[PDB]
Amino acid sequence: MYSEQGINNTINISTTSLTNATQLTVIGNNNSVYIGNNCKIVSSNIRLKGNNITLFIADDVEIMGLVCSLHSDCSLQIQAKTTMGNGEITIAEKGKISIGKDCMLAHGYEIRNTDMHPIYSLENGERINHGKDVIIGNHVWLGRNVTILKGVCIPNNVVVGSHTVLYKSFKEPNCVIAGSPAKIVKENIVWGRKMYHSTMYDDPTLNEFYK
Amino acid sequence: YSEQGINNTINISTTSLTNATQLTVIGNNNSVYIGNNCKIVSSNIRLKGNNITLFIADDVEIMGLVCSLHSDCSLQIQAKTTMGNGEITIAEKGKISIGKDCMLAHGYEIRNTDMHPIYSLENGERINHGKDVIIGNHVWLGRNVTILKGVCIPNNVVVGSHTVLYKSFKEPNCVIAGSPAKIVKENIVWGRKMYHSTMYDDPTLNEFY
Amino acid sequence: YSEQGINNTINISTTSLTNATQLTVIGNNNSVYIGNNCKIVSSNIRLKGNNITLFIADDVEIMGLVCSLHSDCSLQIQAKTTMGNGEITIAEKGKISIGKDCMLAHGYEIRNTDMHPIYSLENGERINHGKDVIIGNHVWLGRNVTILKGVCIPNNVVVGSHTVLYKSFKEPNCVIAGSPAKIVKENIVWGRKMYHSTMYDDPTLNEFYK
Ligand SMILES: CC(=O)CSCCNC(=O)CCNC(=O)[C@H](O)C(C)(C)COP(=O)(O)OP(=O)(O)OC[C@H]1O[C@@H](n2cnc3c(N)ncnc32)[C@H](O)[C@@H]1OP(=O)(O)O
Ligand SMILES: CC(=O)CSCCNC(=O)CCNC(=O)[C@H](O)C(C)(C)COP(=O)(O)OP(=O)(O)OC[C@H]1O[C@@H](n2cnc3c(N)ncnc32)[C@H](O)[C@@H]1OP(=O)(O)O
Repeated sequence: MYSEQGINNTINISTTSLTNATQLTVIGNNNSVYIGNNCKIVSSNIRLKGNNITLFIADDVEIMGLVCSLHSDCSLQIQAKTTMGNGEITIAEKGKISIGKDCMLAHGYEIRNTDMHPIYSLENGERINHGKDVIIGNHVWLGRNVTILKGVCIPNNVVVGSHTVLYKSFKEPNCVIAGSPAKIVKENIVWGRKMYHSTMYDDPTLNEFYK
Repeated sequence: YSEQGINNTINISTTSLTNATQLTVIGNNNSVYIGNNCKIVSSNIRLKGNNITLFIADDVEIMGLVCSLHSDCSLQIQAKTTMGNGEITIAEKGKISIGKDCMLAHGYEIRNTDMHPIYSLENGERINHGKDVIIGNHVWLGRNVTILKGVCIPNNVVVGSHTVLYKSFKEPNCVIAGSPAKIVKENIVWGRKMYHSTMYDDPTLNEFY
Repeated sequence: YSEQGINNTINISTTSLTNATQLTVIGNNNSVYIGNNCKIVSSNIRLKGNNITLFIADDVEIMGLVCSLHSDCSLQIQAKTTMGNGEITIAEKGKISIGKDCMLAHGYEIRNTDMHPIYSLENGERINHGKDVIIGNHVWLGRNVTILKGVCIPNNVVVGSHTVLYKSFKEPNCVIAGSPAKIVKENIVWGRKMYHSTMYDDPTLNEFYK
């Protein structure tokens, strides 16, 4: 459920979705929220402060303790079957963040498309750190306390090591990324949710990654 | 504290304090042991499964620990150890042991497991099995230190603020820091009290020299 | 506030807000000054000992600071500096200073002390004595930055998110980030307002270029 103030906000949250202990605050005009079926979005605080903002959460998404701040003309899209523990998402500068299907974001994530303040080059006075969209691909696992900064695109089927800060995009899927700066530390892997399988062949969710 | 199951044994001696702490035990044939003169406050401790062993020796002070133990796991914290806020997770039937007279600053994360599997595409095998963590006697973890699976810390070691350990170390009496974690100083001993000018003023340090 | 001891002085301007902030001073000869138009809110500030100094100039905004000062220590924060949630600890009779118009994001941990001694086996002597921290003018600390003892930060520097500083830098007008912390960008100046087109549009930045 939610607290909505302004003109022509559209909030459509499926009746099959649970929103226990969550604060959804929409302050402004022409904002739109869609939450799909069989979601569990609990103990969160989602704030849309501005105009023309979009939040889209697909089916079967489970979120616990997300603190999310969206400003005018920004967009957050989270695709189906993604799960997220406690963390923070911040979108400004009329930008966007997208998180793919069947991602797994462990406690302590911080994801942002913006530094929130300008840096200028002394060579010409011009701003050099404009906001840039973040794209997290399908089936990405962010370990604990991962930080994803502006402009970063993460390929499909990637694991990001605990405590890693990503400043730059990667192109290689099926790898583990860790260190500073962040780099590929292992290639040719696939991760899964349940650790009771002899091999990957026992997890029917993984077939697409190896077939 | 909250118990659902049979043949669970819980001995929390008095002389020891558990103010504002939640203990939940779901399962059977589990054992919780907290020694004398311990301080276990504002913590949330969960045991779920069977034949789990939680052992906290005498003279232990823990404030704000979140601890999760799964079936057939064991956590052992030896005497004199002090701990601030942090997290310990044990799974995959493994164990974590923390030696005597350790000093763990706020922010610690200790676990023997990733909680999820990573397989090789090359042979389909899981490659990140859980492994025991052994933290030696008289270890100081600075703020926000992360100790991951399979790591063994020698006796009398300082780990620098915000360091993450992925690998074991063999050298005692050292300071460890950086990324990757590295020995950055050798032949030291730490103590708890700044007012002790020299290691000779601190009777607790006799054994390390 | 709560104050115990003799010759303790506490001057908090009438024009400053201290909502939800607890201030505790225990000892003798301690001095607290908070200047005009400050907002020092939801903070926990403790002075315990003798001859301690807390100086916070005009137009400083602080939210969620946990600050601990021991005997003969001093903390000085100059005008127009803003600080989110964080921790500052000063012991061993040392000093921390934060210059004018700094911007510290939530999560800072700043200390001049390790709080616990490390001794050399060779001679039994303590070898991690506390050292003073100096953060220059117009320093921006990104989220969750840690500044350890002895560190001096030059004027007009940005420190990147989750960076740990364990040693001093001398280059101004740069961005420092990574582990180990290093200069990753030179010849810059940061400002507060994303709405501005260029550095020239922000009159507070005039003193840093030309
Ligand atoms: C209950 C409690 O446990 C409360 S205590 C928590 C509050 N205190 C802390 O977390 C302690 C903060 N201090 C530190 O982490 C210190 O680095 C510790 C671990 C205490 C060690 O201090 P010291 O023995 O004084 O050595 P320190 O100068 O820090 O570093 C030794 C070398 O290791 C380097 N180093 C330190 N941190 C580094 C890093 N992060 N990356 C790379 N190098 C690093 C230093 O630059 C130095 O190099 P050199 O001088 O030999 O060329
Ligand atoms: C203070 C307040 O009141 C509120 S602020 C709190 C919210 N905002 C934040 O925490 C800011 C988050 N942003 C950052 O940390 C950014 O990195 C900052 C520090 C702002 C810098 O932004 P920019 O000037 O755009 O730097 P950027 O180009 O991304 O720097 C990348 C360069 O420096 C490297 N780099 C950046 N961070 C790095 C890192 N951690 N490790 C290694 N390299 C790093 C990049 O790989 C790249 O190198 P190259 O391309 O020159 O070879």
